[PDB]
Amino acid sequence: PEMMPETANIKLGYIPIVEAAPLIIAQEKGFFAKYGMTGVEVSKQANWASARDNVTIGSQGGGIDGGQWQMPMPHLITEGIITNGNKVPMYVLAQLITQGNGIAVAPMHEGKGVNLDITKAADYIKGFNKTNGRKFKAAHTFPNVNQDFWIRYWFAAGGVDPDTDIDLLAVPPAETVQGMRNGTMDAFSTGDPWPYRIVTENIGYMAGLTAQIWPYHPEEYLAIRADWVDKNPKATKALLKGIMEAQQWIDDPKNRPEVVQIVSGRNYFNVPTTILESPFKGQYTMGDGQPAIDDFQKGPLYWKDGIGNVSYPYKSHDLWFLTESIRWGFHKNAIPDLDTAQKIIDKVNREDLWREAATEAGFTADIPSSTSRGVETFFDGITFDPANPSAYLQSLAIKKV
Ligand SMILES: [Ca+2]
Repeated sequence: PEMMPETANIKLGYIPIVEAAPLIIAQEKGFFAKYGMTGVEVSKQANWASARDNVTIGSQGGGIDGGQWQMPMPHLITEGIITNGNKVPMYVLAQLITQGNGIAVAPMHEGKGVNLDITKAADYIKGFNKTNGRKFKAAHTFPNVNQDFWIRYWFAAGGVDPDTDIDLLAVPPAETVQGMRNGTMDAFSTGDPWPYRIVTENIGYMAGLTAQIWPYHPEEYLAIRADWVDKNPKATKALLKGIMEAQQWIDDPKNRPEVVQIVSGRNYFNVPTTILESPFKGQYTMGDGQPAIDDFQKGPLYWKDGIGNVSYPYKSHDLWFLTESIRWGFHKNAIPDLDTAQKIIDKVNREDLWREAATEAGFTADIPSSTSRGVETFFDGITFDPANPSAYLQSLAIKKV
């Protein structure tokens, strides 16, 4: 009864991308059941807006109790910032993965220098309307979160202001890719399994992977409503242990063929396994005359990366997401300063539960010693010191503060 979950049921949402792997694998390989969570429903969300709506509603209303999220969605939902004032407190419990994301660009931009560092192509992009009849058009999957941040960082590092120099919009992924085929979309912030299809089907090329923009960067996370977690503490830790074991399992190369087979199944991603076999080996055809990537360390990682533990949710990473939100002037009234950002993080990030769950499960040797992963370094040399986010913001060339 000590480890017995208060309830064996929970509804967790996911989006059909590699970031969802730990949830799918924990369920399909019996890791959730091992700890008593035999009633986990891994529910596919139609899109990010729908996932947001479903967690706001909650399972009792026909929605979800938590799930996979781009950052800082849990924080924004907790503060009612993206729910029209409906504050639904949530807890960030674990990071699901790092990498497995990238930026794609249309073929018409090849030989223009639109690669990892777009500095030399800045003027080309900025004057696209006069030369090509329209503003450079790029898209993400939901505003103010991960993909938006990745493409914005990429543009801004090369001298392109994502708010004034281009048309950065939120567009469905299928509509976005179709746009690239039609010659109306110039680039988009995506992730696996999308890159493979884009390059193999000559829809475009890969300007760069997020693994190149910020090696081992924080990515998507598991977050559950605070009311559910507060009511079911034992069940919450059981879920964490199941996820941790699944992450460890996924990172063993020997299990990746099965991982790919399972997630690509009809009842999940529903896509040909061939489009994910390469990424899970760290293999990517970049195109545009650039060398292909062949490095396991540059593909998706779920348990351990080159810096620290992937799963442990470092508060310094929540801090970067809120600091970058401030950089772009997002939620000007709700998050007006870094102090407010830290207060939100202390209410949302529950790294303490991750530590507790890891300890009980026997993973003490993998627990990071600090809540900070230290100074972070981006591909353009900019560094983020969690101890001084103000200095990070001031070191950036393009920003709204
Ligand atoms: Ca992502």
